[PDB]
Order: sequence, then C-alpha cells, then structure tokens
Amino acid sequence: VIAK
Amino acid sequence: SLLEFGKMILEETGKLAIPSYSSYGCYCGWGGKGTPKDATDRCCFVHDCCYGNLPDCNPKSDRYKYKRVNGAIVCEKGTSCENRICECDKAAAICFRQNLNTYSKKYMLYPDFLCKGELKC
Repeated sequence: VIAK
Repeated sequence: SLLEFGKMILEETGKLAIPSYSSYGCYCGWGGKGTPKDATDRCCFVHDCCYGNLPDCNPKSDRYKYKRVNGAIVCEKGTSCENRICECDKAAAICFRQNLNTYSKKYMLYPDFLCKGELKC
C-alpha cells in the first residue's frame, strides 16, 4: 500500500 | 510495484506507507513542484527522480522480488526495469529510516499552494  | 515499496516502507520504518508517506510534504505521493520541506520530503524527491530516469518502465505496477540477508535489502534478478525499480525503492526506504527522527506530523496532508518552485533532478 502506498503513494500516487 | 507499490505493493512492494509499501511493504518495504513498513518493514523499514514501522509506519504505514499510507498515511505516513502518501501525502507528506511536497514530493511524497504527488510530486510535481516546490522545494522539499525536509529530509523525508527529499527522500521522496530523490525517489521521484529515480523513477524519472526510467521513462519506459512502470514503477507502480511492475512487480519485483527482494530478500533480506540480515537487515539488508537485496534486489533479486528480474527484467532490467524490475532491478532498477527495485533499486530506487530500496534507496527511498533506507532514506526514510535514516530520517525517521525528524519525521514531522505538520507536513502530513501538506497543502499544494505551499509548494512553490521548480527544482531540477
């Protein structure tokens, strides 16, 4: 799960 | 891919990539402009710049494989994009750990208009  | 970078973040810093790193400063999560506001924000800047040197790869969706020898991150062989996406992510996570001690909550959900200026990679 992460970021742009 | 984001699935590996986030697991890598979590393993490294203890913090969840979302929300800790998805909308921090000017470059963590939506990078485009401004002066990075701190060490953690500079890590994201160097990270965005790392992805930037690979215009023909797909960082968010291409999966790579990595292992830990002891604490160390070691990128396993894959396609050339995968090895290089893995190297950029390894860097960011180390960079995040090395600056945990200055991580500031005031830079969470940082507003866009406060990010002024181009900075070059």
